[PDB]
Amino acid sequence: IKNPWEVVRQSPLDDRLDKLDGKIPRKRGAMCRHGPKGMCDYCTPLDPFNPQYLEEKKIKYMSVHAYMRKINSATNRPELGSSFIPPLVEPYYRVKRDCPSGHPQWPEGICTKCQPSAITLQPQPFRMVDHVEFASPQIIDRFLDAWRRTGVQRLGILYGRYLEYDAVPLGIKAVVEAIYEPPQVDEIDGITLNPWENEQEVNQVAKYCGLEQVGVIWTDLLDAGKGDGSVVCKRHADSYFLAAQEIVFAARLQAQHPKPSKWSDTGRFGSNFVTCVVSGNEQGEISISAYQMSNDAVEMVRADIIEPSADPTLMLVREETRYIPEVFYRKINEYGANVLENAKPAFPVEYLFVTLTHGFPDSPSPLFTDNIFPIENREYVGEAQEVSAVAKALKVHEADAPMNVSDFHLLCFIHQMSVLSKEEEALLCRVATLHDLAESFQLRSTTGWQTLHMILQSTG
Amino acid sequence: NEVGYDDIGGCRKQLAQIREMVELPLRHPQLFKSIGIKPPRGVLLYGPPGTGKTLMARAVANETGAFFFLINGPEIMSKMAGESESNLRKAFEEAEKNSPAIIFIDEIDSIAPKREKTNGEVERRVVSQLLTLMDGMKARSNVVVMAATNRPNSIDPALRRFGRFDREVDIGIPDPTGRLEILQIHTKNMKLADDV
Amino acid sequence: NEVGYDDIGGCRKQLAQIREMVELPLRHPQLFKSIGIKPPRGVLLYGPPGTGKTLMARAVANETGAFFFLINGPEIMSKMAGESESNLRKAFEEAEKNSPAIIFIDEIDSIAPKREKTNGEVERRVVSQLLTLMDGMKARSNVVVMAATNRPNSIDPALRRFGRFDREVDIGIPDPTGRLEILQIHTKNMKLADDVDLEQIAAETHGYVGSDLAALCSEAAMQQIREKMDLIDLDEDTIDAEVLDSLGVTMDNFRYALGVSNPSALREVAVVEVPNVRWEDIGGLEQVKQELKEQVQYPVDHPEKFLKFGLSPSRGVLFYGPPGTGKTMLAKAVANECAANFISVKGPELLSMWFGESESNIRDIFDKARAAAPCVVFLDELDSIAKARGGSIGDAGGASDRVVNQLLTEMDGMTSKKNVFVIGATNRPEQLDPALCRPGRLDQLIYVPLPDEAGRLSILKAQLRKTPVSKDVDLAYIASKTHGFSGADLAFITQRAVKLAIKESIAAEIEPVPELTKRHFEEAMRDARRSVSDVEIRRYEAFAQQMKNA
Amino acid sequence: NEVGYDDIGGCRKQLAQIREMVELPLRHPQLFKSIGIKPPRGVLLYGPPGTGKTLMARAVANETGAFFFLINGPEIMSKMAGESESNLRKAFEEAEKNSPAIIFIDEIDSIAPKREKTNGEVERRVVSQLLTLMDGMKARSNVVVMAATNRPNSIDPALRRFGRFDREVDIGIPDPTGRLEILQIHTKNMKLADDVDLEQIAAETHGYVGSDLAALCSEAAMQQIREKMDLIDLDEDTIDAEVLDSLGVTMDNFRYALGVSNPSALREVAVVEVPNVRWEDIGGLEQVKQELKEQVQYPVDHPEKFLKFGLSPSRGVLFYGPPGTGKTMLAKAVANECAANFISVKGPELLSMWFGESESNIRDIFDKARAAAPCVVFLDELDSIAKARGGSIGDAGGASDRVVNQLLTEMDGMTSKKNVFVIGATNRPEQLDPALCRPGRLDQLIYVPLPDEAGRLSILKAQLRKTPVSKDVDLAYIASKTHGFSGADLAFITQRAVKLAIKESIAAEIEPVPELTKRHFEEAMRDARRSVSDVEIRRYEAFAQQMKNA
Ligand SMILES: Nc1ncnc2c1ncn2[C@@H]1O[C@H](COP(=O)(O)OP(=O)(O)OP(O)(O)=S)[C@@H](O)[C@H]1O
Ligand SMILES: Nc1ncnc2c1ncn2[C@@H]1O[C@H](COP(=O)(O)OP(=O)(O)OP(O)(O)=S)[C@@H](O)[C@H]1O
Ligand SMILES: Nc1ncnc2c1ncn2[C@@H]1O[C@H](COP(=O)(O)OP(=O)(O)OP(O)(O)=S)[C@@H](O)[C@H]1O
Ligand SMILES: Nc1ncnc2c1ncn2[C@@H]1O[C@H](COP(=O)(O)OP(=O)(O)OP(O)(O)=S)[C@@H](O)[C@H]1O
Ligand SMILES: Nc1ncnc2c1ncn2[C@@H]1O[C@H](COP(=O)(O)OP(=O)(O)OP(O)(O)=S)[C@@H](O)[C@H]1O
Ligand SMILES: [Mg+2]
Ligand SMILES: [Mg+2]
Ligand SMILES: [Mg+2]
Ligand SMILES: [Mg+2]
Ligand SMILES: [Mg+2]
Ligand SMILES: [Zn+2]
Ligand SMILES: [Zn+2]
Repeated sequence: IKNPWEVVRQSPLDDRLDKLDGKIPRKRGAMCRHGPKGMCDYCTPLDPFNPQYLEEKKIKYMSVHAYMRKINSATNRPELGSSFIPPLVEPYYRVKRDCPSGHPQWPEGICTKCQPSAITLQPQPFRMVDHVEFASPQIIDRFLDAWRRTGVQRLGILYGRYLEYDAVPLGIKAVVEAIYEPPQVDEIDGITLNPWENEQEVNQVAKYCGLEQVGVIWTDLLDAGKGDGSVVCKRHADSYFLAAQEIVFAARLQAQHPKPSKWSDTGRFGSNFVTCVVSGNEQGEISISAYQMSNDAVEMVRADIIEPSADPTLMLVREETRYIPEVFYRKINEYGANVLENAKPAFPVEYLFVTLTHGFPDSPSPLFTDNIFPIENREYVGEAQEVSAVAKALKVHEADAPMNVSDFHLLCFIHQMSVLSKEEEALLCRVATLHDLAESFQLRSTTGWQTLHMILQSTG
Repeated sequence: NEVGYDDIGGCRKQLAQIREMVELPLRHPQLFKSIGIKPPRGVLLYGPPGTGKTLMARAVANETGAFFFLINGPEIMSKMAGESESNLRKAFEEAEKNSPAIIFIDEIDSIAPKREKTNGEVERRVVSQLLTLMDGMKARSNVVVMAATNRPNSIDPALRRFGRFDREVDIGIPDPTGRLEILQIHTKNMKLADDV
Repeated sequence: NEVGYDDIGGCRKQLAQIREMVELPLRHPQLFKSIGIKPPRGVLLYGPPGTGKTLMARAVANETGAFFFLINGPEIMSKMAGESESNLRKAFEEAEKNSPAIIFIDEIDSIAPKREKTNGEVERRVVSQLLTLMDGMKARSNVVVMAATNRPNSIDPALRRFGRFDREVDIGIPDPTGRLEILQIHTKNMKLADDVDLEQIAAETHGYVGSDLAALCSEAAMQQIREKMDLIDLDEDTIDAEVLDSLGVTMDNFRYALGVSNPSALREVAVVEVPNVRWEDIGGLEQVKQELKEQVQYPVDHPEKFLKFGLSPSRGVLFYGPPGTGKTMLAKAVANECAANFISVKGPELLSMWFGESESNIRDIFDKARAAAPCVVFLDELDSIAKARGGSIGDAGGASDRVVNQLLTEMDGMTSKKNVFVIGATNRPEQLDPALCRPGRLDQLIYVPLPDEAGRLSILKAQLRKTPVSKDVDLAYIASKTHGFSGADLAFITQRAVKLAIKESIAAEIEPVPELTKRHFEEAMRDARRSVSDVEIRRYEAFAQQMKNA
Repeated sequence: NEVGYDDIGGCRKQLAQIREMVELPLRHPQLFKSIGIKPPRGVLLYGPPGTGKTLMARAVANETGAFFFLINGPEIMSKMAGESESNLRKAFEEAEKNSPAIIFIDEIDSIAPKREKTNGEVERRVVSQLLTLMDGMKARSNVVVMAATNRPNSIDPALRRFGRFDREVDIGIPDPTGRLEILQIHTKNMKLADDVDLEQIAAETHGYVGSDLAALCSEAAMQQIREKMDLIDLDEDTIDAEVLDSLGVTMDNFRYALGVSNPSALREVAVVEVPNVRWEDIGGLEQVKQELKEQVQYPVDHPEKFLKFGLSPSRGVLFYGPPGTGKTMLAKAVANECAANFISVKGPELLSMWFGESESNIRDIFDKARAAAPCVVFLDELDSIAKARGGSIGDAGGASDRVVNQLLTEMDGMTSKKNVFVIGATNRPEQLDPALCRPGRLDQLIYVPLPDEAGRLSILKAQLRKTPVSKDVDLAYIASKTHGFSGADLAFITQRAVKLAIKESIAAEIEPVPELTKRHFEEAMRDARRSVSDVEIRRYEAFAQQMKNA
């Protein structure tokens, strides 16, 4: 039957991004030997993957689409349908199953036709998302209220959508709207989760709101003890950037969130799921470092290969079911040479992440404008989820007052109340995200929101 | 610095060929469309060195209303690995964009020696890049590839096979009649005495 | 741009092979499943360059209902290191996914040279990638690998070994019958005039590939346009349609195009080609005619008497005699009789291909004749092999050199069961070693004498079959006066006499005589000169008396 | 797809070796532990290509209870740099984990060429990776390394040294007995007709490998389908089962399949093969028959008298005489008597393999004969070695060249204890240097005269053993009239007479006579011609009187 890339379906953004070359058109350059409708070696339009263009624009890696249009010819294109080669290959560092050479499975049998290859941890030449647009500082300033009251760290989940980021060519931006937090037992240097219980529920809110789990955020905010918000400069050049337990644990969640792709052999490639670490700069102000594991770093967690050390910069190679061949990493020495060092038993963790930029809009107009809810799983600071706030939050005993539901924490609490049905809550999350007046007037005339009135006109 | 037909002289029979080969399919592709044959996209120039082979390129190219793209031999070979083959792909996409197009390549043997008589695989890639991209063209593109050399034998003959380069055009040494014309080209800018 | 069976023509026997090799396992894999044999997955195409080898791929591929993949030689070699070998792995996984699959690889030698004769290990990896992935296939995959080249010898032979590529399929140069069909393929799209006789063209074209013929069709089209260039102004942006309707290619455009810069095709190789001369075109020598009817026609027609009699024949025939006695045409006329294939090899053709060192082709002469059995292999100018070292006197080196030592192996490396035949011909038979004259190698020795006056009559009858001769011509009175003159001498007289006739013909055209007068003859008869000394004949007649003393 | 002992056949002696080398240390390592020797971990397979070398690996490997690991040659060479050498380290750790282990490496020369003759250091690393990891093994590991190639000379010899690879195991070309078994392996899966005589096929196939025979079985299957193509429509999606049941391959399909191109074998190497001619098939010359019964049959049958007498024999026998005296068949019939192995080497076979420079094979001629002791090495056409420089007159260069200087080393590099024997034969014995005729090298010199009329009687009796001759044939009256005629001449007369019979046989067929009449003979008897001058004989008789003056 068909290919996966003949049955999988891209995102609408991936539908938007395919119809563009992303080519950067030069005008008549230096060594033009032509009239103005001629060309020379120096007035061609440019590439999205052009390294001199990425160097002058200080752009670290090309986008995954700029990677896509680099590695593939234009003719090899899925609108052919049947005759299409997916240029992307999701890594398969597990074990060649169903081996066609007479020997048993991987277990009990091995030959050359079933073994995977030894890993060359180069830097990944591309990344998925380039910019991390936090849609409001009030998204953050709400979120960092737990740390200012306690001082211990905080984990969250990035919600939102992926849009075009036009500053870099073919840039995808992680527009961030919302954060939900599962039950968890919080400590200082590490965090261990409790299992998340309403897994279909909060995901249904994003399905209502038109959001999804677009990534993960957590914090590394250790106040440096001078009372301003300065940190111990701990995530920088000399120390490290990513804790290696954070790398594996995010790659656990990143394996839980791949992205379907019409350009890859499984019909899926990479991951929409991204990673952010809130920290502090050298200047003593609350900064953010955004990353994502490489497609090897996902696979070596999927194929159970690497392991953290006591040194956060060193990553251990696991000793011996499975198959652990060489790992390398290409270097640049002090005269530019590329030396693949033996990564057994340990190696730098540099070759596993990609760097991302991060920021804000010029003026905050997110899909959420309201902030009225005490955050879940904080009964250790007395910040709980009770029904009694809705008399002041949605203002239902003050029955004239308009709709303050523009709050994802509260929208999940309304979804925790689970009163509005699947069409009326998608009429709520219609009005909770778009705020139409005649549709608020429709929702204030719907039965279930008037049921949500008349139930909460009789509470205390 | 911009070359017309008058700026070249003497090799009239050769220019009679190229106008049939280059000027003719571009300003009238309908003729090959009406007669139902394929336009030759394999124009090859060759001759002794320093014989106007680069000069006759723009002498045709500037006398079209067609788009022109220029490729130098050593300019691609000056480039680094991989990036040099990128520019060839950047060449033909612009020509297949601006479909009335002329691609002249000066000193084709520098990017295309014999694959038997060569050492670097980077040379072997850029030959293999060229052999690929010549065949990737279309008749609906209406794009003409010109190439010139002074060593027609040093080329990989797979280019000189059918579909890629068929039109072997030699530029011979001119007669005293034609080289008289060539002197008049250079001296009409000069300031002479009447004894000349 | 999408190719059916009708778009290719002429090489019907070759397409008969490939349909048995490619069309047959795909639309009916049950046949090999019912008979219980393995389907061959090693289809290899080869031939001269520009012979439809890429064309016949899609001619099969588009005429299946099978998923047809594709891989160009230089396209993989254009790619960077490691990534090029990735695409081959990306190739076969898609074919083993879409299990009725065709994998054609054009220009297989570019990704697979000899591993002994190569420099880059990247070339050595992609060969090693190919050798691996060919063996990784399965019979349950039902996936056919096609490959084409123009240099079958430059390939690493590990591909041409068993399991990887077994089906050597050559695409030969077509006959004038088949190339007539090829002209009809290209001209049926063209707009012609009614004078166009492709059959006249196909007779006049002898060693052309279809690429030469397609260039031949493209050339006469341009001269047709050259005739219209007076009516066509290039500064106009669109010419009118009236000259387009009158644009019909004449027969004379092909007569222009016949002597064009396209005629020079690729006939500088070891070719196989059916001849055209017959027994009527060689006058006299009916004794050695029947001797060839004995020695070479009886095995190619009836091997049944041999197994009846338990005796393998003598496969080695040597022609000898004085020079200029038509010994070249003798092997052609007998291959034209019993319809065997024919390979003409001259003396310096061995040497000039060995200044470039083409000696696998010398083996491939025997292999292609084994591939084109029944075939006769004709070795013209065996004195030139002696003249590689000057002679048997020579530069003190005899006939024996690297050529003989190669040929004695390859002549002895022939199975006696094979009807593949070897015909040797020289004019200096003393000057050849008896090691080549050894029984088993070349034991039949045939003297070619001069004809008598009756033979000289029969030659002049046979030579003048296509000439508008006069009616007063007493060829017997010519045959009376021509005594010591060879058959080459008689044709040389006619070349003089026709030149004497043109010294009357266009001489009169400058001041139609389509007749060759006695006055044209008696001038050349007075100017007639013998080319062979009789004392040279007394050597050969002593060899004709006895050369078996050697 | 999983191979037992029954799936391979014919090479029983070779499988007898490997079971001693591979099966024996694994299922009983205690035997080498009890006797206190080291198990050989250096099993090396080699032979011609396509000879079941990959097949015999799993034929042993699947018939153990041992772990097996597989390595392909090009699969490692397909890999990238560093990672390819990783897989070898990943190979042996698994084998030293699962300690009863078999490591077979197919096409070992691709990962191990000569380090002198190679370019990439990546090739030089993976050789150096292999040389390291072979020595890193242990005897307590009980892990056997198998390796196969078709080019045993292209390997770096450091592998073939001690501790790494000691067990050189050649897989020779099978006899007609063993290849009969190979046909039964492939055809027992096939569906045949009752006319099929594999024994008739196996007699008619002489130099084929099993790959040639498997292609031979696959070819006649297709012609059987070609006969059914009229009953099979390819536009149908499934043919009916009635033609499948009638699809039974005929004997004549193999008769078709014997004359096709499959039958091009791989015979162009230095081969060892038992002969077929015997003493009855060579008429006359019983004196030198007994001389060979003295000189070469007594050592191969009884070395016990030599150590009784303290004397090593003369190992060097030179045949000489006039040409065409059956000297080629003489060494074949004596190797067929005492069942010694036989290696036929002709003159230009040395030279043509030295235009490609195969001289380790010339040493390997002696090595394989040492491997196949008892064996006789036959050097046909020793004049051709002189004719490499033209002769002893020649191009002023005598018999001595690079060939002789190689052979004089290799002939002297033979242990006198070895029963490996060297047989030389020429027809121009004056034209050979006495350095090759030196005692210790070639000191026995045997003149081969022409037979008498009684010998010519015995030849014509022996030559006509398989011919349906007439009853009126007085061979003695032929032997009376044939006096100066060689044994080659007598066979040449029969080739004429059979041709004269076919000039009656198929002449009558177009106008069964299975008889060779006196009328067939007295024409050829009148046409009979002597090939040897008696003045040439007076040379040889003076050499037969005395050549020891040299
Ligand atoms: N026939 C000519 N008529 C006019 N100018 C000429 C002629 N031949 C040469 N020239 C001049 O000499 C120059 C030769 O430059 P090129 O054409 O680049 O040399 P080439 O003929 O291309 O051969 P190369 O460059 O050595 S491979 C031209 O650019 C003109 O300036
Ligand atoms: N027998 C033929 N019949 C019809 N067209 C032919 C024939 N031979 C050649 N041509 C034409 O000539 C072109 C040459 O392409 P191919 O012959 O297929 O290339 P090739 O045969 O692989 O030889 P190469 O590419 O030089 S190795 C074909 O595409 C046809 O257009
Ligand atoms: N008996 C003959 N019958 C017909 N044509 C002949 C005869 N003898 C010679 N010729 C012609 O003369 C030429 C001799 O042909 P060839 O075989 O090439 O000559 P040859 O006898 O082989 O000796 P050389 O050394 O090659 S010229 C050819 O053009 C023949 O057509
Ligand atoms: N003695 C034999 N008995 C039965 N089948 C045989 C024999 N020799 C060859 N074959 C067949 O021929 C096929 C060819 O594969 P192999 O001969 O094993 O290859 P090889 O002999 O190892 O030489 P290569 O593969 O070219 S290195 C085998 O798979 C068998 O089907
Ligand atoms: N004594 C003999 N008995 C039987 N056949 C013989 C005898 N002598 C010669 N022949 C035949 O002679 C023919 C040729 O034999 P050869 O072995 O070729 O002669 P030779 O002595 O080896 O010299 P050359 O150089 O090989 S021709 C064969 O058909 C043999 O059957
Ligand atoms: Mg130039
Ligand atoms: Mg081609
Ligand atoms: Mg001749
Ligand atoms: Mg093998
Ligand atoms: Mg002999
Ligand atoms: Zn420009
Ligand atoms: Zn495997």
